[PDB]
Amino acid sequence: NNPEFLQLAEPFWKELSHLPSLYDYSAYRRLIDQYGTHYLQSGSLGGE
Amino acid sequence: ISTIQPKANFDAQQFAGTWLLVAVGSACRFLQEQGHRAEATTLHVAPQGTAMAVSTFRKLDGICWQVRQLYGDTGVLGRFLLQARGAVHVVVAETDYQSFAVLYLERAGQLSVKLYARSLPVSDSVLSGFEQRVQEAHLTEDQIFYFPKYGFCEAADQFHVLDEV
Amino acid sequence: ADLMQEWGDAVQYNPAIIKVKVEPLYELVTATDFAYSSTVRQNMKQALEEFQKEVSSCHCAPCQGNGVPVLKGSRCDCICPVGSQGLACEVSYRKNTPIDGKWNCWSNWSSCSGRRKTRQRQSGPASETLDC
Amino acid sequence: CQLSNWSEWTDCFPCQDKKYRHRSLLQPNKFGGTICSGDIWDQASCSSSTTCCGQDFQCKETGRCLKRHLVCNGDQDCLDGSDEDDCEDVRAIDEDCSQYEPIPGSQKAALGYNILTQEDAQSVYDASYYGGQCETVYNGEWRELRYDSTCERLYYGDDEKYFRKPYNFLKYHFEALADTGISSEFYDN
Amino acid sequence: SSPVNCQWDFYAPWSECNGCTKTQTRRRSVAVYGQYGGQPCVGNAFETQSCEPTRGCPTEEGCGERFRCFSGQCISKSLVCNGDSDCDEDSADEDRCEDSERRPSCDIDKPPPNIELTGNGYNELTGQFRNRVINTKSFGGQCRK
Amino acid sequence: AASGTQNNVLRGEPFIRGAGFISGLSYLELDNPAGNKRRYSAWAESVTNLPQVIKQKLTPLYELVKEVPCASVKKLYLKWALEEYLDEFDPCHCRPCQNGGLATVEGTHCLCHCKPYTFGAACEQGVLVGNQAGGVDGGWSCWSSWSPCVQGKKTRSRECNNPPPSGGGRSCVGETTESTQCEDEELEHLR
Amino acid sequence: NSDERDCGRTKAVCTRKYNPIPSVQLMGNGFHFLAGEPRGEVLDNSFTGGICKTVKSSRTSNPYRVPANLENVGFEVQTATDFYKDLTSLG
Amino acid sequence: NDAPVLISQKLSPIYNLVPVKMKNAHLKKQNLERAIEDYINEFSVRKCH
Amino acid sequence: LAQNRSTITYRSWGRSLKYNPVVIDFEMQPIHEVLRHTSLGPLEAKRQNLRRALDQYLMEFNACRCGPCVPILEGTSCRCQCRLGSLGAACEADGSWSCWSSWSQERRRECCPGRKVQTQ
Amino acid sequence: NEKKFIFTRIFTKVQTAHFKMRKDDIMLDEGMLQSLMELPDQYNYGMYAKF
Amino acid sequence: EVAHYKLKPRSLMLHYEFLQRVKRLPLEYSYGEYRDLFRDFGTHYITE
Amino acid sequence: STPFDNEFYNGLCNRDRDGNTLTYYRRPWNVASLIYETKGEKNFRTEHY
Amino acid sequence: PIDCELSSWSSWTTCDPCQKKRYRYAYLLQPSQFHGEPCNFSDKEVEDCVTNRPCRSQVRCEGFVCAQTGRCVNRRLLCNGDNDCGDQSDEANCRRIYKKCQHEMDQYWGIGSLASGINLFTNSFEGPVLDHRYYCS
Ligand SMILES: *[C@@H]1O[C@H](CO)[C@@H](O)[C@H](O)[C@H]1NC(C)=O
Repeated sequence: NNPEFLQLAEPFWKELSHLPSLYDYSAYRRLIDQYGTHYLQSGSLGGE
Repeated sequence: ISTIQPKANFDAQQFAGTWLLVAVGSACRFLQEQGHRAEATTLHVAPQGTAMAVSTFRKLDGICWQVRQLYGDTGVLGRFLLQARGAVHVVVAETDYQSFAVLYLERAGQLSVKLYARSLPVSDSVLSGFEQRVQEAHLTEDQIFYFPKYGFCEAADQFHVLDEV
Repeated sequence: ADLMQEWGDAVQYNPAIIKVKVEPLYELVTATDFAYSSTVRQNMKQALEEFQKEVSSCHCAPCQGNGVPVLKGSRCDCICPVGSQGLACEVSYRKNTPIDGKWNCWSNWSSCSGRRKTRQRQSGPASETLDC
Repeated sequence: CQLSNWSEWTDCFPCQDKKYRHRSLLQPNKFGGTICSGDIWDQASCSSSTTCCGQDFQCKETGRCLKRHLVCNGDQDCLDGSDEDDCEDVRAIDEDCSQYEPIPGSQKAALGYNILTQEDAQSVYDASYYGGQCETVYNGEWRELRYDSTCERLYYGDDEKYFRKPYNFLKYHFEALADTGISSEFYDN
Repeated sequence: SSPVNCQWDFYAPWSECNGCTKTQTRRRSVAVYGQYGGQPCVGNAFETQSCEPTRGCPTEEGCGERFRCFSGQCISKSLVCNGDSDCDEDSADEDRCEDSERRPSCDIDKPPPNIELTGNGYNELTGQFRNRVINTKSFGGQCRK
Repeated sequence: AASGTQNNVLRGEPFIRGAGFISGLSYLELDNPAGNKRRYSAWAESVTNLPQVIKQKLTPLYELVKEVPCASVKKLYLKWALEEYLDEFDPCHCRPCQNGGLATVEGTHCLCHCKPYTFGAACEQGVLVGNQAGGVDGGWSCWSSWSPCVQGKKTRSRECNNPPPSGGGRSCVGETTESTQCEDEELEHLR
Repeated sequence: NSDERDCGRTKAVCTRKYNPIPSVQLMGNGFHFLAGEPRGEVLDNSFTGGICKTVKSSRTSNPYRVPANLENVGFEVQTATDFYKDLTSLG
Repeated sequence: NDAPVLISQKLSPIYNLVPVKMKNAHLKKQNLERAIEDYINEFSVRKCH
Repeated sequence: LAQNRSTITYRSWGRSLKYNPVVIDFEMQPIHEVLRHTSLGPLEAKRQNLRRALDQYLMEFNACRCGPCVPILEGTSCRCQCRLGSLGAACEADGSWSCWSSWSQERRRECCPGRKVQTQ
Repeated sequence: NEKKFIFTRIFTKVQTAHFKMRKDDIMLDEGMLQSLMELPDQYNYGMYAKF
Repeated sequence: EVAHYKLKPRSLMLHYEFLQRVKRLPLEYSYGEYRDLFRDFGTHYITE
Repeated sequence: STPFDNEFYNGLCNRDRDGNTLTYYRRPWNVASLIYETKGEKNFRTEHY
Repeated sequence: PIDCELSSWSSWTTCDPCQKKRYRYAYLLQPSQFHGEPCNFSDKEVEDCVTNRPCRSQVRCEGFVCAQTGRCVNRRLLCNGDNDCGDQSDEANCRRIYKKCQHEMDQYWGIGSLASGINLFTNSFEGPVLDHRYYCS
């Protein structure tokens, strides 16, 4: 489930903390490149 | 360290042929954590002097393998030795020459039992006797593990073979 | 063969790298571990630029038989497809083999007058430009 | 075979305590000429010896410059043994490093090479010099076989799988590639 | 066909800097993308130069009544000496948990095989998975066999 | 005078995604189109022993910003950054690809992903094996300048573009315009 | 392990360790009627309430452990059928 | 592996193996050099018929 | 496995390569190039002296100075060990390179792949 | 007239490892170091050829 | 493709040999030592 | 046979850790190096007229 | 005909205060091929200087300074049964050891190659640049 205090990963939390307070697209661009755009909520794991 | 009386007048010639491992009762790491992945293990017995040439077929990831071992005699008829950290003492105490076979193995001060049969199914009386013996051997019933009754390897290849001898 | 599963589970122990996402070496040097971080990083970037200019692999003599030049230290060896032997691969058992065009070395940059590079295909790109 | 005359005797050396001279090889056995058993090198006894690193430490007989942090550390850096001598009250850690085996084949990598004869010369690099460094690389040849009949356990080459890298070696970079190329050209005329 | 080389316009106006590592964020937009195997591009997208810090840098988060780890992942103190991956990042603190009572992990050995792949990030425009985001290796003390 | 021409080319590209057993089904395609039953069962057992977490539902990643220093401000800035990331290299910028090809953006370069049994520079050659209906589908254009926040609404106005429906294919599915509420600096940075 | 943290002595509620019912967790999940995929876990199927209640399946001597949330468990496995055949000929 | 035998052999003169700084090392070395030079040319197939 | 022609020997061949790996190929640099990279510091004079000595050694013991047949010069004996014919002592167009001429600076050669001009 | 010639050359190389030697701060063997110390500063073809 | 690899984005431990060689690197621009570093350790490192 | 002593060694034992089996041998100080290159090949030829 | 030739020696640089040495170098102009004469000499030169300039050679460290490698390892990694401070400079003078896994989990298969430097311009592997040591989840 999504809504909870989900224990974030060490690199994810570290990169989220290293983001500047003021709006800076530079760091957020690299963060979105490294981590992506979405995370999985639910669904099966069927192969292909 | 324990020692019991082997089979009276054990004949390796009449014991030769193809054997099928059915149940093994012991307390090992691979038996308790990876016991659910056990497969059909068959045995091949061939006399060689006083010792016993031993070949083992078993499916590993589908591909069969040939484990060739030589049970060295300990100087006493019935008992055998096998060498690889540890010393293996093979002791055959209760068996006939047509239907079943019970083997005893010792390693690092730990006892273990192995039930062998010529073909499936196994008689209920043989299984009851095996259970009685493994209970008399200070082993619990939960430490008993049953093996599949099909999927035995016919023969391996030259590339897939072991050279313990 | 039928032992493809054995090769597959053996690669599980000793695999080979295919795709790589690279990162420059001066970014690996952190300030918390080495003093003078800014100057070291600037010198490392300049050295990387000079190295890329040096080992661009275009300065080697063009090979034959559709060969691919490879730079290694001071020696240059031509990798040739199956069917050609000898140095530079001028001998082959084939006629009028199609030779793939290769790009030459890009020219030096202009002094802030509008940076443009020239290169002749004697299929590599060219006409690169950078604002001053 | 034609050999030139012996050159003039060079100056004597205090430590070498020997003389030296040589000549040049003019013409070897081309087709059927008489060969020359004599060589182009020679030596001579001398008795004109006169006087025979500056770093932290130095071996007694060999001029190997060694730092003091490698003295009395449980590893012989000099062939004479001047680094682990008189180390009475000195703790020597095992490093869990001398138990593992070095890379097989460092001897050939430490030998010289002659392009004229394609043969191996004497040792160039010190294949047994570690300099207190302990680098381990995952071995690739520890994959032969391993079986256990008592527990019916078939596993992989986990026993003794580590290769210590002998300071003089940058990296071993374990890798594997096998390219079998067959070139067959059948012609019939 | 007609090959198309990339051509980007001038970068966007300057932004502010408040990360104690002042660097003017100057992003640009590539108005014309490459096509037909042409030149991808030549110049870098981002450009960081000197900047004047105006806003103060944000201080670290308050770690109230929480055992701090080597990274900074502050969790409840009840997880100390639980005999498992308590912090889920590193075993730095470990609470010197020598005498681990209360049957740590209740002899539960194996987790799901590759739940980290499901917990990993996801990208939609590329169809390729990303790094782990949700640390599912943790347990919170509540063993669920 | 008698002349005969023989030319037969058959190529297969199996995709078996069982880590080690994945290569077996791919290698077995040489001269054997039908998959082996035993090999298929082995691959199924392998896939049972190793999950395939792909094909699952997604959620906005920026929502996971819950307890960090300046959490809400960072979450809003990540919202804006994700919007800019999505609209900076959207496939709308790339020109339409031939034979219904799908275009993507890798950095600053367009790539026309070709349908199976097709190839070429822009998916133009190898139309021998289509096995589809055909035509030219519709593609959404790049979003225009955003609304100036007159009353909070949006002014995306996604309309048709240079790839119109010509070969009878279906038009671009989705809304033509969008409507939302301007954040007003996200309620002046949360009250 | 909060209740069993520092128990000096414990009373054996079950004489032998029995295996749990397979796929017992599927009957504890919630059901979202609107989504067509029932839901994630809501009820716990590992809790037993201390009472070591069991049931013996056919030719499955090893007993299964019935959770406390299951009041009645019955093994009445029985198959329950569609058949389609089409044939066309033209000459 | 139990008992191998020579296949390829690099050559080296014996007079070069004489120990240095001996009593008459240099003169004996040159003398053995002359001796081997005369030996390899003394009797062989070249001198026979 | 050399006389063998089947893939059955490939497993044992790979096993032997695991136990005893041979050196297939390797890059090389002159012996005087490693003296510069020593901890002793500057050795320019000795390095140049050894470089001149190696340049003279590669000429006094060159493969051409040996008797023409692959010519292999080892010590003071000239051999080819065969010409694959096994007809005579040397196991007798053919082609043969002439030796490097004296330093003039010019340097001539005659008969043919390779270079024929060198300058000191 | 009949002539048939075939060269079925099959070369197979299996790379067991790829090693790289260091370039700086190389510790030479004690024998080579002694030989280097036994070389005079004046040009001498004999000692250098021996080395 | 057998396994997916990803290096940590920041706060990584450097090798001791590379540590010593960087400590030996000069401050003034000298292309010789930097070229030796490129030849000994490459031009980049592995992130993914 | 050997014309010189090949058993004496100078100082610290120089390891020769190589070979088919797991066994450690010594290299005498008289020999510079002894590699364990286990090469093996063969040749064939046919002639007719 | 295309024998290797290096450019002239670069101008002398100022004596480095920290490294107490001056440096000069040359770069390749034409690569050798066809068994030509290579550039068989050092592409750089080093000389000793007498520099009088304060340098910040040493770097500070909050945690314990390792005795052999000189690493800034925190005390939380000491006396844990792991080899962190280098070869054996860690685990020194430890009363008890803990925090180690019981099953003795091994390292990732093939992780050694993924920790070494790579030359993207030549596709060749190089020495190790990252510390993939053990340092347990
Ligand atoms: C479901 O459980 C009940 C319990 O009494 C049993 O009678 C029935 O056979 C089971 N199966 C069904 C309803 O399909």
